[PDB]
Amino acid sequence: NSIRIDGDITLGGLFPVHGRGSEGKPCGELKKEKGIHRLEAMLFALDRINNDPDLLPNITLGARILDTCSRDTHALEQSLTFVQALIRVVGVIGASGSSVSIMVANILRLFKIPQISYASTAPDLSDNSRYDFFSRVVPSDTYQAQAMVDIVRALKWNYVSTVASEGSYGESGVEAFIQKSREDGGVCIAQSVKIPREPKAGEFDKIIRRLLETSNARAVIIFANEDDIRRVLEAARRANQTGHFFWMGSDSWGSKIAPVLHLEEVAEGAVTILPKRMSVRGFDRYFSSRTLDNNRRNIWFAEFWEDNFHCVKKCTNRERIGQDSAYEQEGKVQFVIDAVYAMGHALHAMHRDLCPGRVGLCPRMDPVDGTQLLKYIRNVNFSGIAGNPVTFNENGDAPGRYDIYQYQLRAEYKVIGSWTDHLHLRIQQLPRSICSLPCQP
Amino acid sequence: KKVLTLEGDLVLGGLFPVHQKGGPAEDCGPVNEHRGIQRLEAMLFALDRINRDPHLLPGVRLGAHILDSCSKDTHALEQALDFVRASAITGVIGGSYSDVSIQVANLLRLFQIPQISYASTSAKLSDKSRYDYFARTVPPDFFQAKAMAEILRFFNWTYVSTVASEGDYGETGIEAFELEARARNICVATSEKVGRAMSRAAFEGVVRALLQKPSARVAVLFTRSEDARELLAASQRLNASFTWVASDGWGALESVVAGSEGAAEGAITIELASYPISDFASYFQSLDPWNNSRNPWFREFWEQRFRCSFRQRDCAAHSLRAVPFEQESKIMFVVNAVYAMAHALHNMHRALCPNTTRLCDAMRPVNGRRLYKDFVLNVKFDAPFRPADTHNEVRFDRFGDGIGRYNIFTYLRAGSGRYRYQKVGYWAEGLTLDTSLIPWASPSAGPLPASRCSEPCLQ
Ligand SMILES: *[C@@H]1O[C@H](CO)[C@@H](O)[C@H](O)[C@H]1NC(C)=O
Ligand SMILES: *[C@@H]1O[C@H](CO)[C@@H](O)[C@H](O)[C@H]1NC(C)=O
Ligand SMILES: N[C@@H](CCC(=O)O)C(=O)O
Ligand SMILES: N[C@@H](CCC(=O)O)C(=O)O
Repeated sequence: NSIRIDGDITLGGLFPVHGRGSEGKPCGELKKEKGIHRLEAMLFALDRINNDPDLLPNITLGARILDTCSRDTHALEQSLTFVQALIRVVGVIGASGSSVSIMVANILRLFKIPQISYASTAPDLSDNSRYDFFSRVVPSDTYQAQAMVDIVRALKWNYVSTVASEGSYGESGVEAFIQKSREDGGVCIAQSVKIPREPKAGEFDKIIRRLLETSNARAVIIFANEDDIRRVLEAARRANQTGHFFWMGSDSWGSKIAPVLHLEEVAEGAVTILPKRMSVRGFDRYFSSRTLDNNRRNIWFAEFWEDNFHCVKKCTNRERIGQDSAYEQEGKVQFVIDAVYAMGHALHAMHRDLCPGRVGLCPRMDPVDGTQLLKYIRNVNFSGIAGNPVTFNENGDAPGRYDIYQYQLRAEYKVIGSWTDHLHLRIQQLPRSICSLPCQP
Repeated sequence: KKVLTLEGDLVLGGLFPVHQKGGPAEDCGPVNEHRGIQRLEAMLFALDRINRDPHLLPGVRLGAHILDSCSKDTHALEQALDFVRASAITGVIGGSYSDVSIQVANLLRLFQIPQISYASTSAKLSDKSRYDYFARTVPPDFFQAKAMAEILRFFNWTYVSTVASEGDYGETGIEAFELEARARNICVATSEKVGRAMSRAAFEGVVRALLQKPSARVAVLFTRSEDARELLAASQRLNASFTWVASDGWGALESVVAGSEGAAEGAITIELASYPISDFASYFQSLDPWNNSRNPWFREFWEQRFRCSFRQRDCAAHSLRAVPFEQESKIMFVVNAVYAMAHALHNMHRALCPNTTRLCDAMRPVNGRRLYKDFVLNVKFDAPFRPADTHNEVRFDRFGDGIGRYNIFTYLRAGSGRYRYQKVGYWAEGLTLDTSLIPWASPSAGPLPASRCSEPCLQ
């Protein structure tokens, strides 16, 4: 299944519109927040660059977006379409998955295709020697590890436990956090919990048993995927531990309804970190406007229409996205809008230099070279749709600037601080998770 | 760059770590004298016997397309495209390093290219969900951590420190060892991880961290060959006494300990049990840089070993038949990997084309679905060059692995013999090593070196 758009040059893309599937099935239940909300964002972005004449005049941009069901193995088979002819896409947008993007970055570098990701924050992916053509528009998790230590220190937390999921994100997340925890020497790790990729039903129950084993470890930090946070949160309800644990979430648990859907009892008092973001007005009036028989390009949009609205029979075409009361403009939708813009700006700069005077695609750059285009991406400096400045580094990373969100009840995430350079957290939460209480003078 | 171009009806791939990693320098430079040319010539020796075997693929004339990985995952995958240019690579026999083998396996899976690894002990390739076209003869890192965990329990070593090598080999070994240590009441101290490419000053940092828990006289080592020598070199400088429990990376090869040979006196190393090949000993010894034109790297190998040059009219006098020959402990696995699909191709030939001992025009397009799935099945056959009074047999389990046969090695300092590796036991699903052979475990030597965190307290 592909949503290819005919154009002068095609842009590769990987979006997890589906989820990881249990058993032999390589695909699971459809993911509303990750995927589809970001799938049409790039399409909306691709429909805006081709409209204005100030960016790539008389040059239409195609697409070769595919499906990755949150599976590392399934992502490599689909990516073969990009390099089938070179065994032609000019650039490929990396997938959200940290482990998924790694397996696409070590094969696209063989055929020299630059990669720009939007939701992968692997500290490993910052190695220039192994990942030559990988570019990132979000700060790495190594900056989050320092931020979490600063947050817990401001909250006087001393005894915490870490939970990580299998892959290159959870394993590389807690490890960075643990190493930076020892550097300050203020906080210590009670224990490390490993979540298998394909565990049993009772395995998650055993996870909460180890957390309850250290009953004084009130605060627990989780580095898990989107579908793993909900399962661990659900296990707390079945163990009668509502309120005993305060959850410490990473960027995988930003402002998102799905991890807190039908679970607003254990998720209360949970503080999470998300990078800089803003609510873009352009995409607000785009997703709510697209309906059936209009956005026929997106094959999975029909599945999105069925799953979201039914939440059964009588599938009449008389409902709108606005009345669903579930459209929130997910935080990482912005990061894919400017991801293609950075690659588009690099192509515009490349077009001007290699084709002087030629408004159209001059034949001098018809066989686009990834190595030549790679240096242009590193020097892109412009302003995004919301207004944030988009700039890369020598390793292709992004400056570290985050936001602190704390889940409140009145069920809406509220900004309670920031991590510009050191900290900006302003007092809610409650002081706890302190072992070795003062034993009096 | 330089590749072997043996020709035949169907060619067979290969990927060996001929050179050593150069790090910040060039991609890979100096050759390997034990895991390089010795393993490289093992495949050619095995291929020559098959091509002259009337009972194994008669008239097929198996070819060779051995590439070069030289201990670099990125370099191995960069040249792995030659294996997929046609898609004619019917199979790939390579991946001596866990990191190298993982990267190649993912690429070859897309084009249904069966792969055999003669040395890959990582306990993740057994997962058929991610690698459904992978088979190997060596055991995984499942019945290897238990052997080292039981040795620690045998010597009552409770408080130990673990050193991990960054990659897909050290991390997997630590996780397997950590769960076994916890289940055996073995305490775990601070664990230090060494990167794939780090400065020599950083290697002094990790040994300092190990010295920051002085009741941890026992260090469990999970490193590759190129990462264990640096730690030993970092042990002579800033002198310290640390007994070593070594993984498969250390092995019995006499190059990771050469030089800094005084800092691993009480080192225990676990390798894979095997036997020397008498026929291969004569083949490797009777080689010359002039006659052996098949190997492009043999000329370079004649420069490091038998130090001379090809420009000043040097060389042409030294012979490998004079100096003693030390066969690598994993040569048996290399020759078993070649014969693994040699019998499978003969079995496939007997069933698909039961008309003549040639190509029947149906086996020309090689498919991984019919080949590997019939190859992971019973290919039980007698091990080639098997010694007498032995019952070894080459076979693959449902996970495409081998039997868990191991052995124990210790480092000797006997007088008038410099240094020597001695086998003191094996692992036949249970420890069997003796105590009278270890120099520091002898009764007339004093208390054994132990690592307990709290001297036990009496009642
Ligand atoms: C991008 O442009 C801005 C304009 O003020 C300036 O900071 C600098 O030239 C660039 N920024 C970075 C971080 O390179
Ligand atoms: C210590 O090891 C010895 C064998 O050398 C044996 O008595 C037993 O395994 C251990 N004994 C105690 C008391 O820990
Ligand atoms: N960046 C995290 C979270 C991705 C997401 O689901 O938004 C990862 O790579 O797993
Ligand atoms: N099996 C060890 C060493 C293999 C070898 O080079 O002999 C590894 O995967 O690193």
